[PDB]
Amino acid sequence: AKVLVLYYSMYGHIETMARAVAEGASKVDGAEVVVKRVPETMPPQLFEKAGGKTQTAPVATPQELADYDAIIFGTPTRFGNMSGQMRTFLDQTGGLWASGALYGKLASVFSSTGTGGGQEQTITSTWTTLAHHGMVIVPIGYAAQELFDVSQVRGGTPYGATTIAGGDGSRQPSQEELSIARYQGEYVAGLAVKLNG
Amino acid sequence: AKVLVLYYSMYGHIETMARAVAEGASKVDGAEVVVKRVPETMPPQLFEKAGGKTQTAPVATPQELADYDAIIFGTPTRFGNMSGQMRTFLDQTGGLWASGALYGKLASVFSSTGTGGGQEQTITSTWTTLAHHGMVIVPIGYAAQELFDVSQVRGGTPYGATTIAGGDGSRQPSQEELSIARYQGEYVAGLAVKLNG
Amino acid sequence: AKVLVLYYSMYGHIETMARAVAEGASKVDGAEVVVKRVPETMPPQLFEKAGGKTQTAPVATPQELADYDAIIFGTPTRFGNMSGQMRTFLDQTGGLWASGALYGKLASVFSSTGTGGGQEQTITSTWTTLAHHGMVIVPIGYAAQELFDVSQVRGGTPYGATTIAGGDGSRQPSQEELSIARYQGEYVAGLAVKLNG
Amino acid sequence: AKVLVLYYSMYGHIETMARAVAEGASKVDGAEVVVKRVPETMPPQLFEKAGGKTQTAPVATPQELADYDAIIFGTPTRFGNMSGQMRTFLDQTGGLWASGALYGKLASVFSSTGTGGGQEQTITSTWTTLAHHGMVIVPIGYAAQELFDVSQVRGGTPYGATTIAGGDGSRQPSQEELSIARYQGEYVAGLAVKLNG
Ligand SMILES: Cc1cc2nc3c(=O)[nH]c(=O)nc-3n(C[C@H](O)[C@H](O)[C@H](O)COP(=O)(O)O)c2cc1C
Ligand SMILES: Cc1cc2nc3c(=O)[nH]c(=O)nc-3n(C[C@H](O)[C@H](O)[C@H](O)COP(=O)(O)O)c2cc1C
Ligand SMILES: Cc1cc2nc3c(=O)[nH]c(=O)nc-3n(C[C@H](O)[C@H](O)[C@H](O)COP(=O)(O)O)c2cc1C
Ligand SMILES: Cc1cc2nc3c(=O)[nH]c(=O)nc-3n(C[C@H](O)[C@H](O)[C@H](O)COP(=O)(O)O)c2cc1C
Repeated sequence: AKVLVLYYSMYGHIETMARAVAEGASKVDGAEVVVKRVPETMPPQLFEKAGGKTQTAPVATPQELADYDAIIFGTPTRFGNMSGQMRTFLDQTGGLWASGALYGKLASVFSSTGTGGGQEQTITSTWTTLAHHGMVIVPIGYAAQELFDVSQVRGGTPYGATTIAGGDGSRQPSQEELSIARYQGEYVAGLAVKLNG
Repeated sequence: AKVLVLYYSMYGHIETMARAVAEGASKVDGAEVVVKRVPETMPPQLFEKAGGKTQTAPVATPQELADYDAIIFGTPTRFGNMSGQMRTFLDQTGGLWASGALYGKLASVFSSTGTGGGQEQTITSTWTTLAHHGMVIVPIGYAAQELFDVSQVRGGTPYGATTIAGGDGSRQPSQEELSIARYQGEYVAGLAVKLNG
Repeated sequence: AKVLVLYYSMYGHIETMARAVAEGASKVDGAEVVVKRVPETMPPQLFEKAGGKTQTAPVATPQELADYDAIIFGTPTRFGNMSGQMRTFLDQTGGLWASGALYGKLASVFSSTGTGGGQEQTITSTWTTLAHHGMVIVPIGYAAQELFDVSQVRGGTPYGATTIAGGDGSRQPSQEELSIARYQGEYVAGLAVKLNG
Repeated sequence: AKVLVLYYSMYGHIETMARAVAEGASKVDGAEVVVKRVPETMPPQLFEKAGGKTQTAPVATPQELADYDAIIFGTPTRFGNMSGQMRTFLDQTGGLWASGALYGKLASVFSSTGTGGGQEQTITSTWTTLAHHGMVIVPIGYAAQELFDVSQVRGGTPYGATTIAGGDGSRQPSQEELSIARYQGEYVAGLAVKLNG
């Protein structure tokens, strides 16, 4: 019933993917969805310099995560891991861990690169952290038919939606990438409501 | 409701574990639980010359997997991957993958090693394959309190149950190892019924 | 000084990538390079049916691997792992392992998908096995400039060269993919000769 | 010739390990070995209120890494990843990455956990980031005979040395753990000189 899209984005790609994930989840009758971001970690001046890019979404507290039946995580990659900011966040979830606050909750993840390299490693290495919390890990497999389209460069994997930002940052999530993101949101919100309800 | 425990074992360590997993699964009302092994790959002469171990469990067909709501997979490690016989078996699931036969079904893995090294990577890189079928991956987290006991050597991870066989093979699964295994069976069977049901 | 390109290919993509890897290695003055394949695992009739595709390269024995200063491994993916055939092969390397035959030798890997999904997981999960043998693992990082080209669909990652076969198998390794493959071969053969010499 | 031991430690477990790694590295003639820590990320008030542990080691700058031939990285796990402070630090290596400053340099990782769970994944997902800089990743395999001893609880994997801290933090690195650590330092220092030299 309650789905949190929790994300970090520096230049807006993950933010755009997050809104798409939220759209899809919102299609599920019975699903309350909220979008939030993790605290920034680099100093604000440097940030801004930098820089990229102010966000509407409120910053989440670690404690809030207990209020949700499913959490969908988005990070850009940093050399094939989650971003330091998302890492710093998850590192504050000890209290939650000790009480088993997130145990058995649905977790899914989406990311952004690149150039594309690391997009898989970023997701799967995020899953690891989620597993330590005993979260139920939900990949998207091959239901989104766009994953078979190799006629255009295209993010997205069976592990979760992804987007390709361009080495430059100038690319925007394509319709096909967004379509997969939307599918991710709808699927996990559906499974959440099936659970949940 | 239908939970399959599908395993490979050469010397019976995983076999003992599978039984424990099935034991746990059977504590759940409404869970039909069945235990099957994958085909041995080495010619019967070499197996006997190195062995045993002869197994009671029926051998599974790839097609069968479609008939279950949840599948719990066990393998000894081979240098930090699933065994070649588990790999060979899963390589036969192309038909299933193409029709979406395992999509959304619950999956969980347990393994056995050495010595211990590679026990995590075995579970984690098995998850990868399950994610390609779009299976919902279920880790065990730290519900099983035995995971905190560092006073004796002990298999078991938040990713799934493990056992430590010894360089010899001479170790047997300890009470704590089997306790975690039972837990893994009990939990995914419960989820399976909650899904499913 | 001695570089083995060890591969499995069913429909020729990895075979084509392997020859490219070999080309690149062959550019290194002082580098003896040989190309071999691992035994087929599926029955020959079925194979052929199937089927795809007869190879010039001789099939390697596990023992031979000790004769080399560097081994470059190629597999197609099977749901984000190495192929069962490559797995079966590596599973025969126990004797080598026990003597430390491959300890400290250079290892690198390249793969084929898809559609693209699993290309990273396939490489990194192969690295695991190589690490159990204490092989020195060599990724290619971002030296091959083609990795920045997002204007055409393109395999290859910092983990190792890859190729995209098309869901169909109809794609052929593109010039850019081959160029990265060639770079992989030249780089690890270079490092081999630096070692070696 | 120049080997950097670069680590994060909150309670000193990794710190003790780093010293052991440096100890091992120093047995190699021609190896200049230096030990540095990454910046603490939590404000000094919270650190003190939870701590210590105050560290003798100089704090490293991202830029410095360019000055070394080999870098050995240590981190406590955070739910199966590198720590957020190690992540934050490596996220500052963009300049290095862009100029190819760490390309081809030797890399190796060691960690610390719990409890044990996530010790492999921590090393393995650190490798991912190193591979993006095109570092030559060096696992330890099974040269260190202590890796066979399952008669006492014991950190250490073929991917790199580990120590088990206890749920308490109250465990100290055991003689065998440190022995593996020393080995890891000794081996990568030797390779570094062989490269380098
Ligand atoms: C230091 C750091 C490391 C990065 N490493 C990679 C990586 O090696 N592979 C890649 O494709 N992109 C890499 N990038 C790019 C980011 O993943 C990319 O800019 C991000 O997807 C942008 O998404 P956002 O707008 O949501 O912040 C890196 C960026 C930074 C700042
Ligand atoms: C080819 C092969 C590779 C192996 N690699 C490892 C490994 O690197 N790490 C480890 O701890 N044990 C390793 N082992 C030990 C097996 O994982 C062990 O015998 C198995 O867990 C026993 O399970 P079973 O009795 O159910 O067959 C290996 C064994 C074989 C034959
Ligand atoms: C059963 C099996 C599983 C496969 N799984 C995947 C995977 O899910 N992702 C993907 O992109 N391709 C997958 N494929 C495609 C193979 O990786 C692909 O056909 C191979 O790269 C062809 O290379 P080759 O000509 O060297 O054999 C799979 C193929 C088989 C037969
Ligand atoms: C936020 C956080 C997450 C942690 N996650 C794990 C983990 O899941 N598994 C584990 O065994 N220990 C975990 N621990 C324990 C730390 O890894 C342990 O305290 C560390 O290894 C001690 O090393 P140090 O003394 O060098 O700081 C965690 C600790 C913190 C604070």
